[PDB]
Amino acid sequence: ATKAVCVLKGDGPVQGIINFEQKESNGPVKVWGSIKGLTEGLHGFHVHEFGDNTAGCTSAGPHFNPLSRKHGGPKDEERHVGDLGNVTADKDGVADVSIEDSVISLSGDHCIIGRTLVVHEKADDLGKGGNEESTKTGNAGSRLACGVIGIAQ
Amino acid sequence: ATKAVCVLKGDGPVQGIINFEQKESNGPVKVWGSIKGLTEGLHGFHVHEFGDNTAGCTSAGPHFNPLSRKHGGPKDEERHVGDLGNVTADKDGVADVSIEDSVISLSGDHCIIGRTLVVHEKADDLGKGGNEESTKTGNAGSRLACGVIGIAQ
Ligand SMILES: [Cu+2]
Ligand SMILES: [Cu+2]
Ligand code: NA
Ligand code: NA
Ligand SMILES: [Zn+2]
Ligand SMILES: [Zn+2]
Repeated sequence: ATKAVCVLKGDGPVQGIINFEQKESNGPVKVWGSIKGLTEGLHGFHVHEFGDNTAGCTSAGPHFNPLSRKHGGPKDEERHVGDLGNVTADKDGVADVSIEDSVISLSGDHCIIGRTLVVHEKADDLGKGGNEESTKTGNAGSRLACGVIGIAQ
Repeated sequence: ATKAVCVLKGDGPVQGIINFEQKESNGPVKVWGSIKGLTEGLHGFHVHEFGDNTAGCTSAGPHFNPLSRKHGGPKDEERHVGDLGNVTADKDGVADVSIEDSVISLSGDHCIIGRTLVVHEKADDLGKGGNEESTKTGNAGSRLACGVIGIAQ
């Protein structure tokens, strides 16, 4: 399989390690790991365009969107490539992440390697919020932690 | 063109921002930026195989070496793809990095996106140190700071 990894860090207590695996060319990508330091409940979770952390997570730019689509949820046909929905933190502030996605890839034009994974302050409304930002950012708010997605062994 | 960036961090603080630019896929990569917190003199400087910072810079693995060649300096034919030689810190501990390299790339199979840039404790002996480690690591010693190479705007 092709593999990737990301260490999430930010200005506050949110930190984690997320793994990626793609067993087959153009096959599903498994995304799994843990993030701690979160408020209980849903937090938006996306791949952003740039693997630039020079001024922290803001430097990563907008969601990764090579097809020029509107923001959506991962189950939607209308979504950005980087739209991975929400992760859910428990009462202790820990999110056990376990996602399978076939829109992201670890090779080719939808490759996420060298881009930034971000976990947000608020839940992502998946493009269903009824204001104009919903179909751009999902109203997920501030960026709590992020890291560049790297090739793994 | 075509751009990448890397934020180097380690204890000291040893820290820096390194930029990469490649005008065309058949052209060289310019590598430039600044690193502070270093001891005066030469420090080894390489791209390592994995963009994995899970346990700090050790997790990046060996030098990026897809052709399975011996370690060398950047001018040599027999070198690892990731072998960028040394950077030089002044009396204030600052290295102004300015490299052009024709063996690394920002696309294709020598692509360094998603890999780790590392600056070392010791100078790299460029494979001419006369012990067996010389033609593996250049005897550059510990890893002072590193970061994953990300796609830049
Ligand atoms: Cu996001
Ligand atoms: Cu090195
Ligand atoms: Na969802
Ligand atoms: Na040299
Ligand atoms: Zn989006
Ligand atoms: Zn080497």
